[PDB]
Amino acid sequence: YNMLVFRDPKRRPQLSEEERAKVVVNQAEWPEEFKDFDPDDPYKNSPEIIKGMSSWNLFLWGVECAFIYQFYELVFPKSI
Amino acid sequence: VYTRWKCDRLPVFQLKLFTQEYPMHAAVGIFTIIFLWKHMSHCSEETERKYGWWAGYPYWRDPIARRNETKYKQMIINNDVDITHPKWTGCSVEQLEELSRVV
Amino acid sequence: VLFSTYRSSRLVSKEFLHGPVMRFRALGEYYFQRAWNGTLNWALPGEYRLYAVMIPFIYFYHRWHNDHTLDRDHVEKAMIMRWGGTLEDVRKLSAKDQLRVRCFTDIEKLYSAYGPKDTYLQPPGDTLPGKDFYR
Amino acid sequence: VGNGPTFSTGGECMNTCDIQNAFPMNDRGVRSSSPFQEPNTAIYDSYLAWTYFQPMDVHIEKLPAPEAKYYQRHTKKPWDVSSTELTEIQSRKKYFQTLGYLVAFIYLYFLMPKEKSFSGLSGPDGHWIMLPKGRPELF
Amino acid sequence: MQGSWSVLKKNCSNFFPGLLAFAQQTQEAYGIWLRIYNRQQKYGPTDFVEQSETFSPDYHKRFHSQDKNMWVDKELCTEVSQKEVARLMTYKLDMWRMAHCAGALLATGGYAIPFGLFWLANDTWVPSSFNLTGEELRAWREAQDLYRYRSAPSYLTDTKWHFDFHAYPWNETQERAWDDLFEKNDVRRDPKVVRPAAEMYDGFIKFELIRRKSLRHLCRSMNIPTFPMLARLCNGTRVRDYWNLAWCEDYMVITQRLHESMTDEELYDYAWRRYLAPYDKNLNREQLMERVEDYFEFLGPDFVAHGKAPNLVILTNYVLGYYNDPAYLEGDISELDKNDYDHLASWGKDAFLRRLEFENGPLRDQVEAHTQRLLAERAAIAK
Amino acid sequence: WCPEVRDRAELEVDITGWQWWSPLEERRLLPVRLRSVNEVREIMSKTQAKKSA
Amino acid sequence: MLLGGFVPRRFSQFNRDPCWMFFIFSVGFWLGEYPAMMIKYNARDLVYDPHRYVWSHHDDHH
Amino acid sequence: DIMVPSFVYNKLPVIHFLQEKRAEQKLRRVLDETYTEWTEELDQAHVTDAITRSLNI
Ligand SMILES: CCCCCCCCCCCCCCCCCC(=O)OC[C@H](COP(=O)([O-])OCC(O)COP(=O)([O-])OC[C@@H](COC(=O)CCCCCCCCCCCCCCCCC)OC(=O)CCCCCCCCCCCCCCCCC)OC(=O)CCCCCCCCCCCCCCCCC
Ligand SMILES: CCCCCCCCCCCCCCCCCC(=O)OC[C@H](COP(=O)([O-])OCC(O)COP(=O)([O-])OC[C@@H](COC(=O)CCCCCCCCCCCCCCCCC)OC(=O)CCCCCCCCCCCCCCCCC)OC(=O)CCCCCCCCCCCCCCCCC
Ligand SMILES: CCCCCCCCCCCCCCCCCC(=O)OC[C@H](COP(=O)([O-])OCC(O)COP(=O)([O-])OC[C@@H](COC(=O)CCCCCCCCCCCCCCCCC)OC(=O)CCCCCCCCCCCCCCCCC)OC(=O)CCCCCCCCCCCCCCCCC
Ligand SMILES: CCCCCCCCCCCCCCCCCC(=O)OC[C@H](COP(=O)([O-])OCC(O)COP(=O)([O-])OC[C@@H](COC(=O)CCCCCCCCCCCCCCCCC)OC(=O)CCCCCCCCCCCCCCCCC)OC(=O)CCCCCCCCCCCCCCCCC
Ligand SMILES: CCCCCCCCCCCCCCCCCC(=O)OC[C@H](COP(=O)([O-])OCC(O)COP(=O)([O-])OC[C@@H](COC(=O)CCCCCCCCCCCCCCCCC)OC(=O)CCCCCCCCCCCCCCCCC)OC(=O)CCCCCCCCCCCCCCCCC
Ligand SMILES: CCCCCCCCCCCCCCCCCC(=O)OC[C@H](COP(=O)([O-])OCC[N+](C)(C)C)OC(=O)CCCCCCCCCCCCCCCCC
Ligand SMILES: CCCCCCCC/C=C/CCCCCCCC(=O)OC[C@H](COP(=O)(O)OCCN)OC(=O)CCCCCCC/C=C/CCCCCCCC
Ligand SMILES: CCCCCCCCCCCCO[C@@H]1O[C@H](CO)[C@@H](O[C@H]2O[C@H](CO)[C@@H](O)[C@H](O)[C@H]2O)[C@H](O)[C@H]1O
Repeated sequence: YNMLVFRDPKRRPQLSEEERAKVVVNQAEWPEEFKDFDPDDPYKNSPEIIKGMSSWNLFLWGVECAFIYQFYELVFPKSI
Repeated sequence: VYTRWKCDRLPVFQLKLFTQEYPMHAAVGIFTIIFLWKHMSHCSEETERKYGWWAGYPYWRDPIARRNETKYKQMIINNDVDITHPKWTGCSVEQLEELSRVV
Repeated sequence: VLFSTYRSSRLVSKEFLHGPVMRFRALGEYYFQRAWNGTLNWALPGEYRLYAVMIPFIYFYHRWHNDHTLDRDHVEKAMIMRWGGTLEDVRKLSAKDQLRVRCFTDIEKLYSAYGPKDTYLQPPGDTLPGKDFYR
Repeated sequence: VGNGPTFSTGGECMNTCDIQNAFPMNDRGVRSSSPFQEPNTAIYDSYLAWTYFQPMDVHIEKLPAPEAKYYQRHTKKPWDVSSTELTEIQSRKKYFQTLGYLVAFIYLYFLMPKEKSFSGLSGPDGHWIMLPKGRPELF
Repeated sequence: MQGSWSVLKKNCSNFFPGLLAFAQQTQEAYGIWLRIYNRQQKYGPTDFVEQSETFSPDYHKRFHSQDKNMWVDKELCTEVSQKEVARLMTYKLDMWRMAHCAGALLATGGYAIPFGLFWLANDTWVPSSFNLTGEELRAWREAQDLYRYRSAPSYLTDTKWHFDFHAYPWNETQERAWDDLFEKNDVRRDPKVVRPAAEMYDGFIKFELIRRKSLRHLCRSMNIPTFPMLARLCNGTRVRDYWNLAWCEDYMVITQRLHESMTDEELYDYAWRRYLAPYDKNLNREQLMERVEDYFEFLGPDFVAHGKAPNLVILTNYVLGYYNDPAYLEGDISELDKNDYDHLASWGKDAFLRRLEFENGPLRDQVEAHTQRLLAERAAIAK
Repeated sequence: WCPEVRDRAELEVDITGWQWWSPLEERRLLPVRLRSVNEVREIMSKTQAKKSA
Repeated sequence: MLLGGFVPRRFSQFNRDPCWMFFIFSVGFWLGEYPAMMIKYNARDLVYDPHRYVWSHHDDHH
Repeated sequence: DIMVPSFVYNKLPVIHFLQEKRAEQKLRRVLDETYTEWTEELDQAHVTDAITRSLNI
């Protein structure tokens, strides 16, 4: 997948079909972060850096910073 | 083993690089620098007023005039110049006094 | 004899400021020393996060400098020329008036070449002051 | 296993580079990213393909330590500086340079006033230098 | 060698005695050179006397030709002895350095004095005559050997890299000769195995086509002053003269077997002037004789038969190979038990690093199989 | 801990040898490998025959 | 060279990496400064400078 | 600080590989020069025959 011009790297298969079919998958040994792993969304279960901090919260934080930058003088104007 | 870039200090490596690696380039660079500072290192007052200021020349305070005034005052005070000499004024001191009494 | 030409002539001990230097190197190496961080002539790295972080920071500091140091000169010139031609005349106004003038200047900047031309061309019959108002 | 880096690759796929033969090939057919032998080397396909080696805990039969006579060469010279010492020196120098550049960047983009301001409230308007002093005969 | 206050005091104390000794050596060497020059002009070949012009095939730049512009005087023993030739060579080195210093003094007037202080603080560029005792001479020789060690590896690497990147040997014997020519001094090189490299390089580059940078490196390795280098045909002339004298002396010794009767110190000096025996190695007479015989064998029978030495470039590389010490390695093997990236441990692994470890870790096969099966199922569903 | 490689690389770069590929030397040395026992037997037989001749 | 690195699959994942957190904050600033300009510069109470015809950049540069 | 280090780093692998091949070549040449020498010694039968001639048998 892509995010603008950033493309997610994909690991090339190394095992042949014959060898691959003989592999036994045991997700019990897999880490909790990567279970039901999906190449199209590998970070779905990845933990948040800050608990309770959503992406939309940061976006709104940036919007509020922009609003402050544009409106601060309207409330506290200063002389030349 | 010895290598210029790894063993020599920065000034020494710089001298070696521009003396035994790129000497012609350094020579031409010095030539061009001399030319630039000999023929492209002056700016008249009118040129500064036209293009020398970011937003334009602030005629309401004329900073160039103040700069020149400070320059000339410093020169006169330090060099002990008699600005009343006839050469500066084109007339004798007595004539200057007569003019002052007239005007 | 006075100064050594060889870099091996150490001036400090090997352990001088070891901790801070190691922390600095840790900061440098964590994201850059990776296989996927293949630079193009040392200028364009391969790590996406490097772009994501540095582009906003560069833009932010450049914009702050431009707004508070460069455009301020034009704004002050407009305020001075349009309201007496002297700094004291502008200072005779209140902060709110200066805010109004500066926001009008921002309006002009946003309009530029596609905005209405009545912002700087006085229509005939207009009662507002002309160019010779203060002359 | 640790999170440390490895031998740098420059974002090159060693299975197609011009010096591919210098990189050993493993059983899976993936050439190593380093002169060493790597069992778990892989290739990832972004816009451009790149080889990657993931460090892992692996035990290798360690030959007993030889004597210092058969591997130490005491040919050091006054000008010789080891790679480790060079790394230390450069790390310290770049730390100091980074601090200096940070200070300079802060001062330039947040404190330094632009010269020749229209209002005259900030920055210098310039002045003359090298003016004569104590040379009355000059005039 | 770096400058020191002790060496500065040594040279300052012996400055005027050194100058007087240099003047006496100048008179003696002028006499010797007058004899040699008269003999060359009288009995020299027409090409050598007339200084026949040899131009490069690409830019037609003149340079000395080994075959034509170099001549071995087989009958020089009648007029000049071997010791006189060695004295002349040593004086040529000392006179070159003194001439450079005097030129600097004349050029810069009295402003060269601090640079003279820098000069006297190091034995690298002071004449041998400035040493009035055995210990001082030993220190001076150590400084010269240090300069040779500093300079030679660069010349060797330049030659080897240029040839190996722009050409390859023709046959297996030439390949072996080329590979064994540039071995470190710790091992002994068989001159017979290495000789064909001379012909190979003659095919690649002769002494008449030597590049200016390579010439500068060679002059550095031969303790010949290089500043101002100027055109390549000046230091080239110096090198040609020095090696011509060396070849004359070598022919004399080989014909008269003087080296066998030569004493230990004189033999060591003879090897040193050939860049074969560093003083810091503390070689014995057996090793010196072995190296000298190897040098003679490398010269080959044709040298005695006709006075034609092998290619001068390859000869210089071979002789200077004795200064190519093995790369230094200091420190116990136990040091390899440490870790280099401990300072990063506190950082841990981010999401991408965890993903990479999971995919390429011991569970890599299982993850690959699961991913491929999922992709195949999705593709089948799509169709 | 691999001094020869370090020294050679540094010297090559310091003498204007920026390129990192050596196709000719590799071609000369690419097929080099330790011989098999049978190859050793054949070579020893050849050497013995040469010495006998 | 754009070879690799963490790539969030969608908006909700931008909080899974500090660098992308800063990136989304910056994007929020960028996109939210526009509505602020719309509100501020199209306000009812905004009034053109009465002396706007006294001086303008057009006469100055001309 | 930047360029020469990067090019040295790029050089390292090829040089390492070539030096390994050179060492293997040296070992191979060392092995190839080993031959078992078989010496021939005068058969004692002739000595016995000469002894008989001295015995005048
Ligand atoms: C004690 C020092 C030595 C004293 C003298 C010793 C004895 C004589 C020496 C040789 C004299 C040569 C005479 C000329 C030969 C022919 C060339 C020629 O035509 O020359 C024209 C003219 C000389 O005039 P003239 O024709 O002889 O007679 C007067 C004419 O009537 C004028 O007519 P005009 O119309 O040509 O006049 C226009 C103008 C024309 O003037 C120019 O165009 C000036 C050109 C300057 C060239 C500089 C060359 C070196 C460049 C190195 C690389 C720099 C890279 C960029 C760096 C930028 C950032 C710093 O002329 C002048 O005003 C001449 C003033 C020259 C002042 C030189 C000052 C050099 C400062 C270098 C600073 C380096 C900073 C590095 C910091 C690094 C820190 C990490 O300019 C020059 O010769 C320029 C070169 C001078 C070299 C002097 C010797 C080396 C430098 C010694 C001083 C070092 C100071 C360091 C300060 C550091 C502060 C931090
Ligand atoms: C006062 C005015 C000053 C003017 C400004 C000067 C500025 C400084 C520039 C340098 C001047 C010379 C400095 C003294 C050097 C010592 C004498 C000498 O030549 O030694 C032999 C030696 C010759 O070297 P080579 O490579 O063996 O020669 C190859 C030939 O095939 C060799 O031929 P070969 O293989 O057949 O062997 C022959 C050999 C056989 O002999 C021997 O083996 C016996 C030893 C003889 C040489 C002994 C040299 C001793 C040197 C040390 C002296 C004591 C120093 C004490 C210092 C401490 C004092 C307290 O004898 C020779 O070496 C004879 C060489 C030919 C004569 C050269 C002299 C010509 C100028 C003098 C006459 C001027 C007349 C003016 C008339 C005016 C009319 C209006 O000299 C050198 O080492 C070369 C000079 C190295 C520095 C070069 C620096 C650049 C020069 C560029 C000059 C460009 C033109 C001028 C304008 C400059 C504007 C930028
Ligand atoms: C009484 C005695 C007997 C009588 C006299 C006899 C004759 C004597 C004279 C002849 C002697 C010849 C032999 C000399 C051997 C020694 C040479 C030498 O220097 O060796 C390095 C020597 C150390 O040698 P060493 O330790 O033995 O190591 C030797 C090794 O073998 C290392 O060897 P290496 O090969 O690696 O080193 C070579 C290195 C040599 O270089 C160096 O090593 C660099 C030396 C300087 C380094 C400075 C570093 C420190 C900088 C400090 C900056 C200031 C800091 C702040 C100060 C604040 C003060 C308040 O590189 C070079 O050779 C490069 C040559 C560059 C040639 C440039 C040519 C330019 C031509 C221009 C173009 C023309 C084109 C044609 C145009 C035509 C137009 C018509 O360096 C020093 O001792 C450094 C001294 C630093 C002094 C303090 C800093 C400068 C102070 C300036 C004061 C200014 C006062 C006035 C100011 C006025 C303002 C208005
Ligand atoms: C991070 C920033 C750090 C700070 C940075 C500072 C700013 C730097 C910015 C610019 C840097 C690059 C500049 C490049 C310029 C262009 C160079 C170029 O095109 O060169 C081509 C070319 C390259 O040279 P090369 O022969 O191929 O080999 C160069 C290698 O470096 C040879 O290497 P090698 O390994 O083959 O040889 C090693 C060894 C081999 O050993 C030897 O060769 C034996 C010892 C030889 C001793 C010297 C013999 C000289 C014989 C006479 C030469 C001709 C004289 C002509 C007449 C006099 C003209 C002045 O030689 C040496 O150790 C040489 C020792 C030289 C020490 C002096 C170096 C300069 C230090 C500063 C002192 C002057 C400061 C003045 C300003 C301040 C005043 C207050 O230059 C020449 O052909 C050389 C011509 C030299 C003519 C004389 C100098 C003329 C310039 C004006 C002198 C003014 C003197 C003022 C005295 C004081 C007055 C108050
Ligand atoms: C502070 C001092 C300032 C000094 C400034 C003055 C300049 C620097 C001075 C000297 C600096 C030291 C280093 C110089 C370079 C050394 C080169 C070198 O290593 O040569 C080795 C070399 C020795 O090697 P070799 O194996 O014995 O022989 C070389 C082989 O033949 C080689 O074999 P090959 O196979 O290579 O053969 C080719 C070779 C053949 O040549 C040679 O090697 C033979 C020697 C050179 C002959 C040059 C004369 C040729 C005939 C001229 C005819 C002119 C007629 C005009 C009539 C006009 C009537 C109105 O080269 C050529 O073919 C070149 C021919 C020259 C072409 C010149 C083109 C100029 C174009 C001008 C463009 C426009 C300019 C501006 C506009 C002007 C007009 C408005 O040296 C020489 O042979 C002669 C060296 C002479 C050095 C220069 C002496 C300088 C004297 C200065 C006196 C005046 C001082 C003024 C001071 C002012 C106040 C400060
Ligand atoms: C709004 C207007 C816009 C106009 C734009 C015009 C274009 C401007 C482009 C500028 C940028 C690009 C510059 C490129 C470089 C140009 C170089 C150039 O033409 O410069 C020439 C100029 C000419 O020098 P000059 O102007 O001093 O000439 C003197 C001539 N007289 C005395 C007759 C007036 O060179 C220099 O500026 C450097 C001179 C010093 C360095 C050279 C010294 C050695 C000279 C050797 C010969 C003479 C001495 C004898 C031999 C030596 C003895 C020791
Ligand atoms: C050369 C001076 C001759 C006259 C004597 C002046 C003595 C002045 C008193 C000095 C006291 C302090 C000395 C401290 C140690 C200085 C050591 C030194 O010079 O090292 C240089 C060292 C760099 O060395 P490296 O290139 O890394 O390697 C050196 C090994 N080759 O430089 C430094 O770090 C700077 C040190 C500056 C110390 C102060 C020097 C003052 C010199 C003044 C000279 C002028 C005359 C003074 C007269 C004073 C009368 C009371
Ligand atoms: C400032 C200038 C400094 C110059 C420094 C160097 C000076 C060198 C001087 C050398 C003088 C040699 O002396 C000279 O030698 C040559 C060669 O033997 C002699 O030459 C003689 O024999 C040769 C060889 O048979 C004949 O070709 C020649 O026709 C004949 O004259 C000269 O008759 C003699 O005068």
